[PDB]
Amino acid sequence: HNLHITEKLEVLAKAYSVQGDKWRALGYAKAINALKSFHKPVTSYQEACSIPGIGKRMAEKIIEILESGHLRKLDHISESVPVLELFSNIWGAGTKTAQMWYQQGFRSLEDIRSQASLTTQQAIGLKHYSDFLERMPREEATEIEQTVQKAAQAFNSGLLCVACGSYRRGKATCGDVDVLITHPDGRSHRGIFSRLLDSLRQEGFLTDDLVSQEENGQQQKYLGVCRLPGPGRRHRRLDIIVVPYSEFACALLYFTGSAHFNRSMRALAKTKGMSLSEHALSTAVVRNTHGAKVGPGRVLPTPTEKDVFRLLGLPYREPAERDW
DNA sequence: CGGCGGTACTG
DNA sequence: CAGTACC
DNA sequence: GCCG
Ligand SMILES: [Mg+2]
Ligand code: NA
Ligand code: NA
Repeated sequence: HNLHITEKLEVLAKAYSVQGDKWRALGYAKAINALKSFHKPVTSYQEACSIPGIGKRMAEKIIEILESGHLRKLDHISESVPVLELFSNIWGAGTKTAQMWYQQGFRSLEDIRSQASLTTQQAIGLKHYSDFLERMPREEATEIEQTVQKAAQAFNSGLLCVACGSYRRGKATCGDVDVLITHPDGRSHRGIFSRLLDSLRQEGFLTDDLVSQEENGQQQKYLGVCRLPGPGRRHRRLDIIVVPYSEFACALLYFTGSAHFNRSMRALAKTKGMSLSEHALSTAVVRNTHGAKVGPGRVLPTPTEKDVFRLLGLPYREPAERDW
């Protein structure tokens, strides 16, 4: 339903997030995702508490709003939150850096540009501040995947390239492009990055690099910036991971998401004494009282996403049924 | 009381 | 290592 | 923040 109330909680959720109160912000995270997944809206301090994810304190405020239209917290929110959100929206900069800059008296991107000490990643983020905030129509996401897949098969017709993330989940727009590159023969994917990177660099397709350790042939991922030729083109974020065919499934699942999906999913295997990762699904995982993995385990074979759902006692769910 | 996902670069 | 990032 |  999307109640004007939850629309007032997200205002807080983001507040505690940017302020670095991850856990509390996480609490407001699921309580909102619940009120957003409600068939028809409620108006009782009880019926609400009933709803899974919504705790005592949560409903205590719901009343106030619905009931009133007022929310005490919203008015006592530090006049720092917006500036922290501004700063935190710079790629490479998080809550920690944001609070540091604010503490140093920084209040705008102007101030950041002239006086702030930036990392190479943040300098790039600031450079495309607006670009990194827009989404692209999926049609263009396709053109970018196609562009990488072309440069990939360009030297190995066996290379399998796919576009994951929100794309594979069937969204109209995309925040970036997440390309997965593997190889059925389980070996031909070895030490290829620089080949492709240098290829896409030839096409002038890549504009900037954020994360790319290529001096080490074991590089797993590439996060960078690209831009199609022609006018009206904007810079877009491009992520690329190359995994061996053996972990393809788990990689595909991971890269498809959503983020809340993998967390919730991995939390499930966690209970069943199992462990899931972009690499593989393990069973008989040894952990201590603090949930820390003390002993690895057996990597169950999983050549298809279905196998993962299956092994986790879960019914398969299409990429579109993962958008949560 | 205390976990809340599992992992890959950067400097 | 802490920070930040990918989903 | 919630929840075991
Ligand atoms: Mg994406
Ligand atoms: Na950021
Ligand atoms: Na991405």
